[PDB]
Amino acid sequence: RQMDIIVSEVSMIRDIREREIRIYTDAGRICRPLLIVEKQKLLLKKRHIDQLKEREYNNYSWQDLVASGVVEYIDTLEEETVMLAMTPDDLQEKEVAYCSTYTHCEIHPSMILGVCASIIPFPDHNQSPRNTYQSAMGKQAMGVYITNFHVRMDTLAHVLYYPQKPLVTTRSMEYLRFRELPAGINSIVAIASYTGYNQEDSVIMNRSAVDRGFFRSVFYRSYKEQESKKGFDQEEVFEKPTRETCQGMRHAIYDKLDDDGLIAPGVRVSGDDVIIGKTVTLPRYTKRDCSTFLRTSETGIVDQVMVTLNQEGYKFCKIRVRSVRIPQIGDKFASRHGQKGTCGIQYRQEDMPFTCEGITPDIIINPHAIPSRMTIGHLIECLQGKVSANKGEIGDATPFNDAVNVQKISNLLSDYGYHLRGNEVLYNGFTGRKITSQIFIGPTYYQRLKHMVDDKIHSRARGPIQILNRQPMEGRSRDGGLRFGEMERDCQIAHGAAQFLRERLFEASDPYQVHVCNLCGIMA
Amino acid sequence: QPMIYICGECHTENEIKSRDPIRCRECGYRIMYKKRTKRLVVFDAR
Amino acid sequence: GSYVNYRHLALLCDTMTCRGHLMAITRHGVNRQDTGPLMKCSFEETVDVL
Amino acid sequence: MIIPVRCFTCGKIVGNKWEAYLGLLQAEYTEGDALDALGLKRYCCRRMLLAHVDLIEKLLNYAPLEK
Amino acid sequence: RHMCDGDIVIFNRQPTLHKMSMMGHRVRILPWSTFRLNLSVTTPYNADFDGDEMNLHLPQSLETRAEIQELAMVPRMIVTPQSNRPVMGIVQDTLTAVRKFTKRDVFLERGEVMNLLMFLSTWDGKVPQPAILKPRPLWTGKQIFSLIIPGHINCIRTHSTHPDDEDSGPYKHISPGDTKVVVENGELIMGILCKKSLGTSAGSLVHISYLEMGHDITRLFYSNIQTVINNWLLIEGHTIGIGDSIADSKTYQDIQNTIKKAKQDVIEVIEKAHNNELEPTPGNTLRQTFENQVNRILNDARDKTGSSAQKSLSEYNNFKSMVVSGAKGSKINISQVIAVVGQQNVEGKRIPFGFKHRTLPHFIKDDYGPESRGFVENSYLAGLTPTEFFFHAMGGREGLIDTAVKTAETGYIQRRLIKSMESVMVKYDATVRNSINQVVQLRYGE
Amino acid sequence: PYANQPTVRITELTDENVKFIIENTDLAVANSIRRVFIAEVPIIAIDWVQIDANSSVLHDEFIAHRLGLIPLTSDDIVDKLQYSRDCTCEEFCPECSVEFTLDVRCNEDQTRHVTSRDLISNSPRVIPVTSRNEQDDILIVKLRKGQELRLRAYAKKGFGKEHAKWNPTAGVAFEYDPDNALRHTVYPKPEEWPKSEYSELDEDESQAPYDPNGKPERFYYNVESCGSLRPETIVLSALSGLKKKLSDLQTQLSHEIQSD
Amino acid sequence: IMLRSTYCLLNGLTDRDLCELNECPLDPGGYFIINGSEKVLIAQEKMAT
Amino acid sequence: MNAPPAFESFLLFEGEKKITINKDTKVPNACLFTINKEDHTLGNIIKSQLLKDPQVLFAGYKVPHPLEHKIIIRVQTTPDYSPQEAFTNAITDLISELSLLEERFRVAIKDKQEG
Amino acid sequence: DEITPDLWQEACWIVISSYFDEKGLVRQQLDSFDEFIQMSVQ
Amino acid sequence: RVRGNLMGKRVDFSARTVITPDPNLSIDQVGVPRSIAANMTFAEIVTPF
Amino acid sequence: IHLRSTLCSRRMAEEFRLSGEAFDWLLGEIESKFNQAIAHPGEMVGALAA
Amino acid sequence: LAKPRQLHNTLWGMVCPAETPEGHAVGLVKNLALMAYISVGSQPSPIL
RNA sequence: CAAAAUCGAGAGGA
Ligand SMILES: [Mg+2]
Ligand SMILES: [Zn+2]
Ligand SMILES: [Zn+2]
Ligand SMILES: [Zn+2]
Repeated sequence: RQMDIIVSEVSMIRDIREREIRIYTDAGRICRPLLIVEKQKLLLKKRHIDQLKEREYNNYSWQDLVASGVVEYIDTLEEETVMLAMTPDDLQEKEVAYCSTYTHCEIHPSMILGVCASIIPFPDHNQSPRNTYQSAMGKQAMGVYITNFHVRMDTLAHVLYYPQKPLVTTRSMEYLRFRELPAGINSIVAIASYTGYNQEDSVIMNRSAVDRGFFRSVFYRSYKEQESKKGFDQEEVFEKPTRETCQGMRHAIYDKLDDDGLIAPGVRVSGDDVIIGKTVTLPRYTKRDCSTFLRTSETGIVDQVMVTLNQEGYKFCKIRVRSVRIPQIGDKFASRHGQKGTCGIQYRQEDMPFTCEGITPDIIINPHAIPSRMTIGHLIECLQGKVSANKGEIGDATPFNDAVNVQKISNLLSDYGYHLRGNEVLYNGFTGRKITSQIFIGPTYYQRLKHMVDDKIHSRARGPIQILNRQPMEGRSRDGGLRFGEMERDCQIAHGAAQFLRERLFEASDPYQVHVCNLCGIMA
Repeated sequence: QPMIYICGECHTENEIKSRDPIRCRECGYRIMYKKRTKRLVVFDAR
Repeated sequence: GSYVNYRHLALLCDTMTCRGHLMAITRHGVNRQDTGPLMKCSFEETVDVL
Repeated sequence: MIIPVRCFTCGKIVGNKWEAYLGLLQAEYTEGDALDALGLKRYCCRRMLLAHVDLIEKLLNYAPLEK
Repeated sequence: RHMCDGDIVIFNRQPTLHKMSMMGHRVRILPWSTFRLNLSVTTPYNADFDGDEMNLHLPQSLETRAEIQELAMVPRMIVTPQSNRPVMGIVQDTLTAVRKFTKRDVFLERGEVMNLLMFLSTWDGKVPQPAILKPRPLWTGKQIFSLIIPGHINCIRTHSTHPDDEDSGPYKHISPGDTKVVVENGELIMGILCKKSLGTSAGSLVHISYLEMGHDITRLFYSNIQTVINNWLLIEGHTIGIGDSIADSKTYQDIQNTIKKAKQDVIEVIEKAHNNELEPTPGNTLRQTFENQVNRILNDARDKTGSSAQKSLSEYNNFKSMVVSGAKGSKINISQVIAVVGQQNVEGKRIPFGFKHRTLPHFIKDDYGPESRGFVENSYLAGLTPTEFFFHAMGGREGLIDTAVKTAETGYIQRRLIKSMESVMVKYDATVRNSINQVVQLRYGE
Repeated sequence: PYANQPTVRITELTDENVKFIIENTDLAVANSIRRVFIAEVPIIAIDWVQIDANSSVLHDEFIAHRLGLIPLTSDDIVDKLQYSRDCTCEEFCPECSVEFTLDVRCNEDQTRHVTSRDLISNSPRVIPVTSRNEQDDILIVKLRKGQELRLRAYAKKGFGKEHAKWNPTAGVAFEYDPDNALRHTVYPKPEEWPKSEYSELDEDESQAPYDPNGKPERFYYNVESCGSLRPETIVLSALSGLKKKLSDLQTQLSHEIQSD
Repeated sequence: IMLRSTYCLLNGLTDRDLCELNECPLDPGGYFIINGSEKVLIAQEKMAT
Repeated sequence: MNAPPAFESFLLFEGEKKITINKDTKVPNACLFTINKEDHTLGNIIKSQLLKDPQVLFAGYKVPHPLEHKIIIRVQTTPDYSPQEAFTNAITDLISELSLLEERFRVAIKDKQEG
Repeated sequence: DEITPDLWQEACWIVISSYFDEKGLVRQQLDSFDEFIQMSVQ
Repeated sequence: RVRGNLMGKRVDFSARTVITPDPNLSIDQVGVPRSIAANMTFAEIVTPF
Repeated sequence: IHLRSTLCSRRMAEEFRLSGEAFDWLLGEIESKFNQAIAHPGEMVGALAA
Repeated sequence: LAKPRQLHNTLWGMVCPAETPEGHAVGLVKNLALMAYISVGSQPSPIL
């Protein structure tokens, strides 16, 4: 505790039933800071808080705080022999003192969570698999991934036009820098059964909000190429080819290229065009086209073309293309409580259900997603967010915090001329008449996950095939086929449909004839 | 025919022919960027 | 509390005792009866069968 | 990266109220007070101003490509 | 020619677990970029729209088209041979709504009725007589559903909340609560409709219509129910809010008092066992009898609190609205969202002593209380204190791993059985035989 | 079997919004007026951009999109112009469109704010709104020392059913039966509910007694504008547009019946 | 060399310098560059010795 | 990729007729008008006006699919009338109501603005 | 001297902010590499 | 070879893409985007009909 | 057994009260609805059962 | 075998309870809690 | 007139 010869990270156990003392200095042990407790009192007095509060003048950092015997690193094995107060209230002499010989305290309980689970607001009102899915979907949510993205040739990148910090935000988010590189937008969500297109984890977006920039994105994709002079036998080179000299030229025109053989920034490339005209000298003469095409049906704009020399010293190139992604039917959107779902339909502003001041929603989600999942944090977030946006704050959703509960949010909400529990009367946008029920509506933070339908639609009708067994290739990239596996074959045998089965497994895949001797039966 | 680039570091135009090693002639910097084209793309402000 | 018709359960039991001894649903019992080589090679253990 | 021209929900122009909102803020008005100064009534428009994260200022640190 | 409207396509979702996982649909060409499906047909495919995907095949012949049209079409598959009950029934918003449409006091105007009758395909054309002609012409919801019901079918069911003693005393045939559905000459004489009446049970209206009428009549029956009821729910609306998750102060006090009682009894049991005053039951040691008694105490406490919560709710509560209709969720969800989350078991036992005789370092050693071993005495609306958060995480992890490790073995079993039985088939002799042509069953299924 | 006789009583008028009330008419008609205010009133708005140069930190599509959503003044011109589909001229011409320009370069070490004040229009009747003679201008982009933006864009006539940038309003607020007399909403607890601004009830009483006979009359409108059109102009253009839609439909109907 | 570590050129630089090097002030470091790809060494568990 | 152009919602494709009248063999004196490139805005007003007539036995309308741009109106009148007549009279009375309303709004504006 | 229950809820967050200013989030990677280079190579 | 290329195999004339609700289709209809249909074909035999 | 009991001569006079036309229709109905329940040969009951 | 895939009591404060990949690596990949700090190693000479 | 490899590792989606 004095920072004496024993460094801070030295675990020190004392088995007591058996009579051993064990001291560890090895590497790899995990540990966490705790507060040290006197008889029944913290050693952290307000002297220390006063000196830290001006941490930027006194340079009274955290190091001076461990150095003064106030916090202590206690690791997984020395924890077997401490008695932790959860909070300095456990210290208070209770009517029936629970333990009354505490050794340490937690600094705060909410620091038992990670970097993606620390985004979830009110995680302690959610059922646990909800929190785990959100942890896993917060890593797929398009935002701003880095401040200097304008100079990076990442292979793929997604950047969100208008990211917004949450109106309801845990205090741990301060230190994850989530307030400076945020990954989503605040929406006015309504929980309603409305026209039937938001059933089964699907949502109804608004087309007018989407024509004003809502959840729009840009998608960047970079293409490498290098001219290999590996041998005088065959060497590549950048050069605008011609219809006469190359052999392996597709019908795609080569006009967009420049004299050096590289398309210039600001050219609207379409799908199946040429971005690098690379011709390898042959042993349609003395050179074969080896041009680089785009990934099919992408239709971006050339963003920039960097040229440079690699390690060994040939020409190197990186072309970056930029495709803008407006949200549309089939795009996956999710909230911070494991509530994922594709978009089912879009309505214009005048077909959405509005309020007595014409606040139409941005998103409408089904009331059936709630009861099976038990994500109450979603509803408290909507309620707290409404209060916050009417009050001009940013609410506090930190998990274990007795100062905030539903009754207080509701009382706060009643004072801004609202029903306390968040309900409103909406009118039907198609026909104008009130809706007999009151719809629950408020501001919620959504994310836009990387899974867009334009990267998943596929279709094959007699394209290329594999070289060994003349069956279709696999993948959208290869213009591939879809596998008619063994379970489907069993299903169609149950169906009794033998002609369709023959057609799938013979005629659609690999037809072929062979001539066979009638005597030995070995292929003549 | 000229194919001007931009020296990635000193932001200096410099004109380089084919089969010529990429090397800036103000500061020796090895990375250079093509310039914006002259064709006309229309955008719908939509 | 689930329910499955009886025809299917009876068919499975009768397939599985139709030869007089207990037949296991495995490569030891299914693949050792007289199904002819090609079906056997389809199910499991192709090389040995052929 | 930069203050949206229109409120997404209602379509009210909040493009011309960002620098003003900041100036109000450094005049020691609260967020609520500044927002009632500018005439944003609905919590949608206030959501738009109060949740902005101005990143363009960062991007004006990196020096341009073409000097 | 390019694929056009009305072509027959087979439609598949993987894993392909039964013959309803491939079915023949008719094409309908639409603007955007997804395969739009109907909703009733998400039970056979076992689908939902949280990013699922599905394949589409296109038969390339008149042979294959005719075969698919005559064998694999979606109408033809409504009743399944596995368990001889319909395989697709009504689902979420349609189910909640139709439970509401059919309550005894849903009266429709004139303009509203004509709206709703615009979405009946199988409408003869003639507006029926209202149930009330003076002071105002008002139709009711049974009176419109009676137009949806096909043919002249006859059916009897009983709503889920039917007080079972009711059929004993008087009032058997005028239900005070409007349960005891009775369709009779294809006209809903009385009763509320729910899962038990339109779901995939056996003997439901969907099933009886299938057996009695064609399968085109039933196809239209599904479609009409869905469209009419969605276009009423535009008028009626459905939500779930916070206001549904709250209970009044009185019931909160009941719940807290029950919990206090239960914890006190568990303390009593513990100190008995500490005084050697507890004696084992037959077939169980002292540890096991002790644990069984404590678990029984706490389970009874959870049940009592759940009942108190369920009873506290008013009849506008939307949780209860989606529970009674069968649409989504069950009463344990209401208990946990309102009353108390209960005990978290990890492999069927309370939380284990992973530290040295401690579940965590916040408790003293040899602590067998309810809090120490993982009893969550909070609702999902009151929050969870940090230790309950950790124990709840442990329980959820058990569930996740289970879902993620069962699947391989079951898949193997499915494959193995298929290859075992595949070639048995019913012959023109009416016998059942295998490929080798030996008898397996002299008659199918005896 | 004959039309209504509505009456209009106007409660407020500014350059920001009109607060009026119709009375003695159908709900369908009232809500169709509401739908027309949003989606079928035409205004001017940039919808053709051509970036001749851009060094700024935002890509080109971003700038185009962010230019379309600047309101222009469509006060008296939009009736005179033609839809470009309807104009027989080429791509552009003074009957169908209006040309804008923007050329801005930064030289000082302190960030230049491009705004809608630097859009110079060809036609003097059509201009950005904040520019019109307080509220500052719509910040389009910021240019540090070195960047430069130069473009040339065209403004055309459309309506909000095509794209949300041609929607002239900024929120129609609509209401009827402010006290729940018709029981078109069933409050499970009518006392928790705040009273309406239009409601006429003593504070003890929560909702009005049920009135079996009445149906909606007296709809309360509150139309707020974005700046393209002054509000009363929005409403007058809306009534004209709905009436003209019905006139065209009736002409087509006469044609069809004549054919039959 | 792991980035931002004591033998990286960005060690001890102030934010203004990082921006003037086209390096993000916020990027935390802790990875390697091998042929211009970013690699991260994932921590491995093992039994105590 | 499969995004229809935004002007499909209201611009008539070439050869498509605005309105298209049918009979209805279900019952006598019924018709089915199909109107192209329209939506609830005109459907609801026409329908509500029809229900004011006492010689209209059944009026309703439906939008078959949100993602195509037509409505269908079904009107059934008494035997001494004719649903085409009823439709025309409804549109006539809607136009008169709108004209009167526009005039009265102009007068009210003149007043309030004049103070 | 003692932190009363009403100041605790920001005492703890001053402390945690000081911690994360001292260390960072990815300190463990960087520190392990510094160890390796400083000592284990030698 | 056997289970990978005789019992199951890749097949022509087949699309994949995401499913989305649609209440307005009958139970035996499916919605197909325009591009999928534009891509896949069907050999219709010419007759005087 | 089931048919012979439910379709009795006493039940049919005290419970159901059918008439002669009704009985003839009922008999035709039972015959058809029975004859449509029989397995169709060529049915693959093995894959169905599995 | 699911025994090594379960959340152990001993992860309190060290490893995060909620964040795991829910596929086939479930419970086998883990993220450090926020303040958890992994020691780097020292020399046992001065203590001894 | 069809142009565009294979093998291992990892991360994901339902
Ligand atoms: Mg799914
Ligand atoms: Zn240079
Ligand atoms: Zn707004
Ligand atoms: Zn023109």
